[PDB]
Amino acid sequence: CGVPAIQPVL
Amino acid sequence: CGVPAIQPVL
Amino acid sequence: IVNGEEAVPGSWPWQVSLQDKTGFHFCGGSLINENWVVTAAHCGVTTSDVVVAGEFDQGSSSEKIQKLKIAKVFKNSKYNSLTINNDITLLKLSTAASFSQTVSAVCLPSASDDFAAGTTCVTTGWGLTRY
Amino acid sequence: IVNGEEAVPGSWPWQVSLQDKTGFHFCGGSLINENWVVTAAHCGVTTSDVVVAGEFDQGSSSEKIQKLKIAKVFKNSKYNSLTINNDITLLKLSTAASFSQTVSAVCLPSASDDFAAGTTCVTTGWGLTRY
Amino acid sequence: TPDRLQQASLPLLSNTNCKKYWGTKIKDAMICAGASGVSSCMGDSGGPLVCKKNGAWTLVGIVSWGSSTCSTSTPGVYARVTALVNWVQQTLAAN
Amino acid sequence: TPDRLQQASLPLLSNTNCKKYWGTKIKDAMICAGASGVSSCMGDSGGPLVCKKNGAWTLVGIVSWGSSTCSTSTPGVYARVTALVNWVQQTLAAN
Repeated sequence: CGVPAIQPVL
Repeated sequence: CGVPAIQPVL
Repeated sequence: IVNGEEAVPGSWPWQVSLQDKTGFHFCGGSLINENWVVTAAHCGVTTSDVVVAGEFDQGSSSEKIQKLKIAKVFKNSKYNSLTINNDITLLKLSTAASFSQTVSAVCLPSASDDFAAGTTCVTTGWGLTRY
Repeated sequence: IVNGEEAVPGSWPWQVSLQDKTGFHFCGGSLINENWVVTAAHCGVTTSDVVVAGEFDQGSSSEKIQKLKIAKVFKNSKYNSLTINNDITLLKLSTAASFSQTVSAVCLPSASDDFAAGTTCVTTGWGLTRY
Repeated sequence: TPDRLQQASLPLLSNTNCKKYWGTKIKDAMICAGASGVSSCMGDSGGPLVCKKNGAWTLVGIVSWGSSTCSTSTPGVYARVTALVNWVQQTLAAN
Repeated sequence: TPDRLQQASLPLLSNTNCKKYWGTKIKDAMICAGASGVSSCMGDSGGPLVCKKNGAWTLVGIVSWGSSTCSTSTPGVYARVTALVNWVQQTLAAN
């Protein structure tokens, strides 16, 4: 859980 | 419908 | 209801109470017949909820209440949760209500029926009396 | 979200959209696994509602979205509709979500886990951007 | 919340006049009543707004939203049943 | 509502400090965040409030209620997940 394949860009 | 057996007392 | 008065017991036979399984009163409803209850879509009624008919004093154990099961929830699909517009939900009961002296139906108006501003109507319920 | 920014597509894989049968987006949710979705109890989700996963642009027809059916609605029975306290509802999907690169689960914290005031977190969704 | 059922009389208002309090929150499927010294409050939602017509009570409004305080000087907002009854009649006939 | 997904960062606040805006509306199972130039708004309800901890994102809040205007200077109110997770873990294990 919590580790998306496409890293969020903040 | 709409004619209750126990008349509401307002 | 803020500033209301206690009703005559059984005088609003169509008035029902929506309770969750904890027995907590969270919304009101109206019986339109023995198998259908009208409430607010925003009440968020689920089939684990129960409809209580013929009740007056919610802290009374000697009242002959009818606890009815909910078979299905029909939220009007025009209901807008952003604006709370079209805030109507129907509930299909699993178990027909037993119409008595204290359990009856309200009439539905005509799409055409006219309720003039200034007319005095009545609202009922078990909502807060003070805030 | 007022003052937000457009997300990177697929960067919030747990984010879902609750739509009614009209196809209208009325609430957001989060996937906790392939069979369970967490939302707000006040959203009033019914089994006629649908959960859309892996979506970014709601006005796009070429996205490979997953529309999932709702089997059952579990509203926490401590939910208080008067105060909106305990505003959590779980949804059991009829059809398992297919975890992909754009469809995943968020982690749940520990009842004991500590989130200090001042910490910077992130919220997402398809809520209004202006009022 | 009170344990015995409560009642109150309250006048109906026009949407126009209602917009003076609420504005654009008022929709065509909404009907205001109140601002008369009483008000529906939390827990009253989903309940009845009835009007006696031709001798019987008829549902004209469903308790919706209003003042966050239940102020008795602001009008309550109820679902306008007249605009939703074609849906109820269709829902009952199907199921 | 926007058609593409939006995001925003926002700080968490203590319930105490939160009560300065909201008061008693704030309950033990509520958590505030925001008042930082952004705000959740209508349609965001039920969605995520996540915080990166030990490298992964974890759900700390569920979009609940707030400002009727979505004012970016008032804190949003989210369901505090830490106080509700024992219920989710019980619900999943039963069903």
